[PDB]
Order: sequence, then structure tokens, then C-alpha cells
Amino acid sequence: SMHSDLTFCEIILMEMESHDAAWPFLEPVNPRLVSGYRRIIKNPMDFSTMRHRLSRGGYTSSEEFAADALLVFDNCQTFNEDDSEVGKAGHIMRRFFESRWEEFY
Ligand SMILES: CC(=O)c1c(C)[nH]c(-c2csc(N3CCNCC3)n2)c1CCC(F)(F)F
Ligand SMILES: CC(=O)c1c(C)[nH]c(-c2csc(N3CCNCC3)n2)c1CCC(F)(F)F
Repeated sequence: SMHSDLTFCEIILMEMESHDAAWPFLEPVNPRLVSGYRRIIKNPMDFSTMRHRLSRGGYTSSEEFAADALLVFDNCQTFNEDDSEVGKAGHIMRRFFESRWEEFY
């Protein structure tokens, strides 16, 4: 399971999930709601997947955790227009994540 040295990542993820702009990213992009997503996005990522991976020990290092966070935001900018509701949310969340990360790095 998660090593205690990564508790700071667990907290960052909790804070991200609580953010007002996090709603698009809480769970995997849902084919019931969105068509053609995995046709374009070859490595989907979302905060629930990250939360489970972190807790089970699937991130050995904070860098691996951060790479999945950035993948959420990179996928969002690949698929969504910048002025769409989800596109705007991705930009908010990237800034929020980078600000929390920069306290440590
Ligand atoms: C906040 C916002 O601006 C939204 C936009 C542009 N679209 C949707 C949307 C599309 S489908 C959908 N849901 C509603 C709940 N049950 C299943 C289908 N909601 C939202 C709702 C945000 C949510 F609360 F769900 F996180
Ligand atoms: C294509 C994409 O990247 C998306 C991500 C990462 N999230 C959502 C989304 C929309 S509604 C939604 N949830 C929020 C939680 N309650 C249930 C409904 N999630 C989309 C689809 C955006 C749409 F095409 F619908 F405008």
C-alpha cells in the first residue's frame, strides 16, 4: 500500500477532488455521456483512478503521481476546446495542481 512518504500527494489529490473545477475529472470519462473519447485519448486518467492507484501502492514516487495528474489535464486539452466548460475546468485544475506542487518542488 501507499508509503507514508507520499501522504502529501494523497492530500493534494483530496484537495483537487474537492475543488469547484474538479467535477469533469472525478471519474473516468464516461461513454454513456461522451462519444469518441478513447478513439482519440489513448491514456485516459481521472482522479478516482489516481486515488486508488496511490492508496494501493501503484505510485512508487511522487513523480509518477504528478505525471498522472498532468495526464488528466493534457487529455482535457487534447479533447476539449479551450472555451468549453470542461476545457476551462482543466486549465483551472492544472494551475491549482501546479501551485500545490510548487510548495514542495
Ligand atoms: C456544471 C456544468 O457546467 C455541467 C455541464 C456543462 N454539463 C454537465 C453535465 C453533462 S451530463 C451531466 N450529468 C448530470 C448528473 N448525472 C448524469 C448526467 N452533467 C454539468 C453537470 C456537472 C455535474 F454536476 F454533473 F458534475
Ligand atoms: C470529453 C471530456 O473530456 C469530459 C470529461 C473529462 N468529463 C466530462 C463530463 C461531462 S459531464 C460529466 N459528469 C460529471 C460528474 N457527474 C456526472 C457527469 N463529465 C466530459 C464530457 C464533456 C462533454 F462532452 F459532455 F461536454
